[PDB]
Amino acid sequence: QLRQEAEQLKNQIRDARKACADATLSQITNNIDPVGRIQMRTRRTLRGHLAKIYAMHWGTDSRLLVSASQDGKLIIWDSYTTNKVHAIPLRSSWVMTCAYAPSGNYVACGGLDNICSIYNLKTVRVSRELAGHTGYLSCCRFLDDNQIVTSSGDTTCALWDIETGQQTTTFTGHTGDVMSLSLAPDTRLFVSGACDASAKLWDVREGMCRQTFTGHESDINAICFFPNGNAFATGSDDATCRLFDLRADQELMTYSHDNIICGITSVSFSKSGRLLLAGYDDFNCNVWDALKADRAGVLAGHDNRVSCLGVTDDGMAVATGSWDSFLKIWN
Amino acid sequence: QARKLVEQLKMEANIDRIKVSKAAADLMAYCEAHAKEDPLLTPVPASENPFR
Amino acid sequence: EVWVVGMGIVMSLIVLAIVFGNVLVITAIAKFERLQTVTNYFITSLACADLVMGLAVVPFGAAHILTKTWTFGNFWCEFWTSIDVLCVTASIETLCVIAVDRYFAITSPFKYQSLLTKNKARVIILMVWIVSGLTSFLPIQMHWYRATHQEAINCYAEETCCDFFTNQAYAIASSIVSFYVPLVIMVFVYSRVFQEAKRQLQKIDKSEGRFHVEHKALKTLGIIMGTFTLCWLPFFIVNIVHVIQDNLIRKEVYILLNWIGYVNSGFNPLIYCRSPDFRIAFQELLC
Amino acid sequence: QRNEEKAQREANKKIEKQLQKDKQVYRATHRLLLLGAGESGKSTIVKQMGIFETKFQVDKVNFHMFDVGGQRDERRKWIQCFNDVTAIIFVVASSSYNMVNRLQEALNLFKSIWNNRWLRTISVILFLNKQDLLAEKVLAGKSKIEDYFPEFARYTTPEDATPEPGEDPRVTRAKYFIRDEFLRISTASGDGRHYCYPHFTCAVDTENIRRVFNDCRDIIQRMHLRQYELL
Ligand SMILES: CN[C@@H]1CCc2c(ccc(O)c2O)[C@H]1O
Repeated sequence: QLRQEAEQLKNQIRDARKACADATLSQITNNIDPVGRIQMRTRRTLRGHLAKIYAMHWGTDSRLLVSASQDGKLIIWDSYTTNKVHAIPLRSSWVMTCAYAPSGNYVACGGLDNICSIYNLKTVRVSRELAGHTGYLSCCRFLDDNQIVTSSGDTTCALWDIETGQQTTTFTGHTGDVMSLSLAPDTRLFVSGACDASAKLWDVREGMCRQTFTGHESDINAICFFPNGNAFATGSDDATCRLFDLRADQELMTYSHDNIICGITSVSFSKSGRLLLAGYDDFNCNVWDALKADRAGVLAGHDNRVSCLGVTDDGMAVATGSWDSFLKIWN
Repeated sequence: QARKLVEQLKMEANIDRIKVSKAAADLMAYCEAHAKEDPLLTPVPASENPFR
Repeated sequence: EVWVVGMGIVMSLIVLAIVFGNVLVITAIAKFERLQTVTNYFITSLACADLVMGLAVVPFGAAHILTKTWTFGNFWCEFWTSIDVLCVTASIETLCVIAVDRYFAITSPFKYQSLLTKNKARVIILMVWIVSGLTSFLPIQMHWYRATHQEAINCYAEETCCDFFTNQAYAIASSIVSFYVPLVIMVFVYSRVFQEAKRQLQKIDKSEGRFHVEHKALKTLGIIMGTFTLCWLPFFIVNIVHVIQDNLIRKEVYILLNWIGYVNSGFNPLIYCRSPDFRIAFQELLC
Repeated sequence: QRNEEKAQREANKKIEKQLQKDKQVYRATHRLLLLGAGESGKSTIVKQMGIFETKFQVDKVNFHMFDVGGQRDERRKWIQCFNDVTAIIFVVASSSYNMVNRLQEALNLFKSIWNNRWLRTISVILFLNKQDLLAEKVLAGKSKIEDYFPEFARYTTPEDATPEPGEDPRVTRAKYFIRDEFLRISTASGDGRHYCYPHFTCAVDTENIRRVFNDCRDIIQRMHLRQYELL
């Protein structure tokens, strides 16, 4: 019935992508000089978390960051003076995500409990308990002071309205368990990597998926747009990181090595997009040169697997939050 | 439920694409243009470094 | 002389081994945050005691033995003796504290987290060091350990000869505080630990007998207690005896057994720092 | 000026004091994961003693059990969140060997949990619930265990066992085979880091809390005895 039509459409899409794949990113960037070796040292170590950490998010100003740990505590640090500005308790100990609003006044927090919690920093109580998801909530990001997009265990990603506490729109049509998402710099598009090999692209205003990418061969644990907003890199469990492109749907470059076999938990880009910092299960991060797919450095010093990663808006510092209860800010 | 899947595939298949050469050129040009303002690409002076 | 040089080489090797092992374990504990644990504070207290031993008393004692005379002042003789007693007492008491910590962790697992904390571990180490100081410095610097017989008073008057002469009361009290009481505590706690290990092995054999699922426990307890006992018990028995009997023990035998006790400081990191975490830390630091 | 720095230092000190106060409680409590198949007796066990949290205290020890309903799926990506729990309580209905096999699905789930990379140290407490229904099924000739499980024909009762004061030999063989399948799965991939504690429980028992307490005590004792080169 419709299966033949679906197969024909998939074949047509593959043929079109192959037709648009005349060259390769490696060939064009071959003539460029290598980035060289980058050495990073732990400028600041943040301590005070009782157990493992799953998420962190930098503020609009690079001073403040919020980290989520399974302690039931949501601590907001001051990166410059390594001081704990706030330590928010949690109703549920199990937490898998956190977010720091661009306004700097709101913080999101969700975990195995389907509810997403929004906290008011300037007033520290739960402003709204966004409910309506079915599976475990995976990621949160703030479109604005009033709109937040969440991705949960079920196949659906939802866009919420904080003032009304209701799902303005729901992005469905996926197969696996959605794990991570990243917003565009213009806050008009976002993507979502999941346990399914696909990593779809969604339109916030229309609410319908636009493009899908299936380069990977395993579950996707992390995703992040290029600073240009025209590309993104996904971290899978196949020990590979791939750079996709929105204009040309086919995957451009792949980041992998024979020595590493562990999966990727968190990825992030540098301010210029040259370095693709990626967290691994080998208790250390790897700095990948985006244009050449050649490793540029190693971020070692974590006693357990790295589960969080972020680069400041100014691009000055990079912080990794591992299952080791200690944050580590590099430079 | 296959009707929704085939409709979505048809909707997303009819989009305009550019060659990988153009996208790679744009990415390389952006990386080269914004390379100076990257504090991680090249170490910043200790005076300009906040964490130090 | 050929014989004199050989003893010098052996004592230099002993000093090097003690210093190297102790600095290795101390820097492994200090540098790495994953190696900082409530038991590791006792481990590093023992390591510090052994390090100050191997830095202060082993080399000066070696020079005293080789030269057959004390070139330093009488105050320096008293200071060296006090540091020797302090190091021995601190090391043995810290070993006993480690044994007690293991006993509490195994026998009472639910309450083990409550009894010992990071703040509560500091007090125990401070208590051990204060006890060792009160045992060593007070009866020596205040001149309470001085014997009364003619040889002792003649040796003490001379500033060039530095030998140990002690009273009945101080020798007995120092031995009881340093070795015999910790020996009894170790024996009790390790017997309880062995009983618990054998009981758990019996339970495992009951649950998974047909499937393939106490040699190891016996080997570990032997390497932990036999090395500690064989190093120090022979010294302390003659330490009691030469005071009980004025002619039973010769000075050469006394010093030989004292140095056999000394080498336990070097042997300690081998016995106690053998977990895979310590192995990885040592491999990273040395290479 | 320095007023902001002083205020930030005071706030940090207050937060650190509160964190230590909460850390005392956190280290004084034990977290357990109740993970079993549906209708297998999880509700009965919860009643006896998105996410359901049940806290019970025995012998002045705080136990915090967590049962997750979630979405019925085999991926179980959330299972990595429970890599630091004291134990995993597995409740399985041993009387469902013939129903649709449910017992084979439970065995597959137990094998998946046992061999999980993150759960390479967490011991599993196994509850073989619905014992009375299994006895009733075994006594009746309607269903034969050997038909559903071919290995039952060659199976023989253990030479050393603990039969009940009033128990039939046939139901004894059935119960011991059901236990032995899980025990074999546990032993094949075991490395001494984590063990499996099987228990023949019933809906009418009242000491299951004592059994869980004893199993947790044994788990922590064995962990401590293995940290040092003992056991
Ligand atoms: C000079 N050598 C001293 C003399 C007596 C003595 C030692 C060690 C521990 C003690 O408790 C002692 O009483 C020996 O190391």
